[PDB]
Amino acid sequence: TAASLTTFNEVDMSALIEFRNKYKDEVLKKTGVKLGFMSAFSRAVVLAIRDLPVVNASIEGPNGGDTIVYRDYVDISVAVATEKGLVTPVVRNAETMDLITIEKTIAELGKKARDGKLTIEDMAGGTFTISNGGVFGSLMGTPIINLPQSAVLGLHAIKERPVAVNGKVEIRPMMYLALTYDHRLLDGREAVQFLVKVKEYIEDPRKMLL
Amino acid sequence: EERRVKMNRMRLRIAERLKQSQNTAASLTTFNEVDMSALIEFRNKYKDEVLKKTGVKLGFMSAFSRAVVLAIRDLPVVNASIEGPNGGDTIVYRDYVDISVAVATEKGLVTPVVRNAETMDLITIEKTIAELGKKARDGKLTIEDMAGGTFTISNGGVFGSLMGTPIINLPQSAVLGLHAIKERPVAVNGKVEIRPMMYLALTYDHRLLDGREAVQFLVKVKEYIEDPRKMLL
Amino acid sequence: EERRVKMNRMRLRIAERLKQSQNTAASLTTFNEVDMSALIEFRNKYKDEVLKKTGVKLGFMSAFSRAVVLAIRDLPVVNASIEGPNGGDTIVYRDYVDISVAVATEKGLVTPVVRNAETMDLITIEKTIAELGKKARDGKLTIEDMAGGTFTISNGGVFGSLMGTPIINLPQSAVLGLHAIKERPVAVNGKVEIRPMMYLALTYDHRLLDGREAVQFLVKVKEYIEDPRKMLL
Amino acid sequence: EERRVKMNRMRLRIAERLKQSQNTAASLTTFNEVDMSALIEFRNKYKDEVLKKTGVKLGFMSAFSRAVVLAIRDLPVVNASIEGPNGGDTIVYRDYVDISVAVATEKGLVTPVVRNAETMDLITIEKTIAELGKKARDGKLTIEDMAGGTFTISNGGVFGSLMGTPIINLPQSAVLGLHAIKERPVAVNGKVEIRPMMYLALTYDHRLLDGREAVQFLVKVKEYIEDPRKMLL
Repeated sequence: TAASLTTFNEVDMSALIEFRNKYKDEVLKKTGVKLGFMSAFSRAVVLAIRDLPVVNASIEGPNGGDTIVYRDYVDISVAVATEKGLVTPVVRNAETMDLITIEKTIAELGKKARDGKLTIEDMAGGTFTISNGGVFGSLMGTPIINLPQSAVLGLHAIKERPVAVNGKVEIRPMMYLALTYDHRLLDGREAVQFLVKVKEYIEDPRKMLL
Repeated sequence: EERRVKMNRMRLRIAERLKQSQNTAASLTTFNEVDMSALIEFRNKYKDEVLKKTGVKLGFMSAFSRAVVLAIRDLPVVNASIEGPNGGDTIVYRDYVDISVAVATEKGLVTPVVRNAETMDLITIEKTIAELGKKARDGKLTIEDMAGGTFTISNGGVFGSLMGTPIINLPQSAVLGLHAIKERPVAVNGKVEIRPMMYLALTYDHRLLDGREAVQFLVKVKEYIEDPRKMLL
Repeated sequence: EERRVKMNRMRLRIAERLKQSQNTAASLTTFNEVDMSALIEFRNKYKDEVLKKTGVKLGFMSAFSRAVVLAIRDLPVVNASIEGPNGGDTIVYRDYVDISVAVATEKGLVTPVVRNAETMDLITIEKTIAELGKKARDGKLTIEDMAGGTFTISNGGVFGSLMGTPIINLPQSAVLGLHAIKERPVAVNGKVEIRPMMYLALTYDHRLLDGREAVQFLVKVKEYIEDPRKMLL
Repeated sequence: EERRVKMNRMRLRIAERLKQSQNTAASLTTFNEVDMSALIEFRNKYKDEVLKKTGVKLGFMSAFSRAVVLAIRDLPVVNASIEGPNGGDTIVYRDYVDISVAVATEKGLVTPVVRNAETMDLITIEKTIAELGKKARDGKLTIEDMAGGTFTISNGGVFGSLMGTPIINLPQSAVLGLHAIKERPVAVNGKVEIRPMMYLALTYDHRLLDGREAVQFLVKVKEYIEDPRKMLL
């Protein structure tokens, strides 16, 4: 019930690594949260949805008389491993919140997942989805949609590979990406600019600062 | 050899209020050095980007105002004010920041405050700065556009300044100073090379500030400016 | 958006006495640059040595206080004081020096003076500094431990300061400023290399100091600090 | 341990007039950096030349006074003065400049003004400086040699000063500061090398100056000093 199409891209990630380590120790001293990549990816996703609203759409019509939605609020769903398998508790409205509170709520969901208190309503809903396959040894892959959602991003275990940056070849820790469309909503155009904008935000967070 | 010239009302009033802003507030100034190259590259690249996208001129003042907002958010004594009538004071602590910026004009210096800027990013800061600038070039700035204000950022960088001691804007409590970034030798990462660094200033109100709060204020502003990634947190 | 908070008695009194310490004393500030590497090596080696021997933490403040004592000994106008009641003044010249040091605390800044320090070496200076520090951490400092004082050394170096304008501590006449030694390029012996130098400050009382006495005071302190062998004389 | 010593009339009067020169004038200080090697080579070569020719000692103060005269000529607000009796002010604009220089003596600091110096070159400036110096060494300077004066150049360079905040000489409006040129690393023409640069100061009267006029004043003085060929225009 959803035309799935996947697109990949390559993103250099060294700046994110140095940023994350230095201000991870800084923020652990200050507030006490573990800075990670998922907060940056979620924030870039939020911005790229803010500048293109068709990703948060949804075909809720009962197979006919559809009522395509456009929503300002984003309820990004993250994945945490558990004994049952994969658990996807959504964060609440995250269109207006920074990296620090994103990481705080991610840690909250993680601790609520490790010791099981996650009830049904913590999994219901959700407009976007970020699935981390990076903890494993993945390189690329085709994710699935989470109907009635419309897109799903994929994180793929950043690795050291040769690059053609600034006219020379050297090793940089780059990373692959994925985006499963719903081509009855996305047109390859909106999704490709979505993913490339996420990529350029990730390449340097200074762009995300705007 | 000397001509007899009177003055205008605004000159007398600014003289009186400037003298009042010095005998009722203990003024202390602190300086620091900040490397600024990262801000320059950021500003040029995403200045052309943002001019293409929205149509505003990215500049340093937006970054400085945002760093000031964050450093006030993590220390609330800078936005304080002794409003008590010389006695029975009622020191204020305010969440909203109404940073006042300075724009040159024919009358002299004009300081129209921006409204609540605690919750707004660089882009809208630059947008409202440009709005105030155009309202200053063609004069439509009424009285209420100058009234109020909790902080103040004064740009002496357009001129050829290097350092200097600013004044307070009573009933304010602190004033930052921008001082015309210049290329000077640096002792960075064990080597000496030319980097475009910049000086800073902060005029305290030592009956409110203690050198401690103001010095951490200024050093936090400095470290935010050195790399905006820190300001991103 | 703003809360109504009163104050405490000590805040009102410090505000009043700080304003009084500015409208009754002409304050002028001078800066200088001092290389500090020799002090660093001296301090680390004989800090471990003296911790083994007597059990005190060797630091820079002892060296600065001793240099201040010597430079006052060779110029007696710094320890002066205008004690006359606004008229019929009786300018003082005193052989004893009662240097006041600053220690941070929960109340804010605490300035307990050391007693007569004109005749005592670095080791006992550090010992009494540690004594005052422990008496400040666990509060036993009574009123008489803060009363009096002829000079004042304020450490803003623990923070991230670079320079700044200190205030006088009326009825005192001068205040030194320590400003967080940093690695900066130097033009020493015809070459440029990184050395950990440091800034300084001196708030005059220009109705007593003339810029001449204070400038030779500060330059003599600087040259004593550059190599303690000079202080040995 | 302390002796009872009274004062003299001139000490009381200088204290009173120095306090008056601070509570009736908003004082603000600005600094800048100026390379000075060209002045050094110029001064030595044509100092021996002019000692052979006319018999005067070429020095830096003549060049600084001439640059000050030119920069006042291109901006007339520095020679202003608020002579109004606390009200109904009559701000002055004067073509003639009566720069006051400072010479050390047994009494302390002596500031005899030179007469109209808007139309006179470096040679006669040095000649009148030497005349004032010899009249100061053997005391013949009467009262009228100290009265008046519109500007003031204070030399703290003979001492070991690096920077500092000068005072105004009310009813004057600005004071320059010379600060003992030193060898420091520079970021000139893309490379780092040792050049004998120098700091500067300018104490405003902010009820007359606006930071704008004073900053262009000081930067123009700086650029004139950097190469006297500009002063030749």
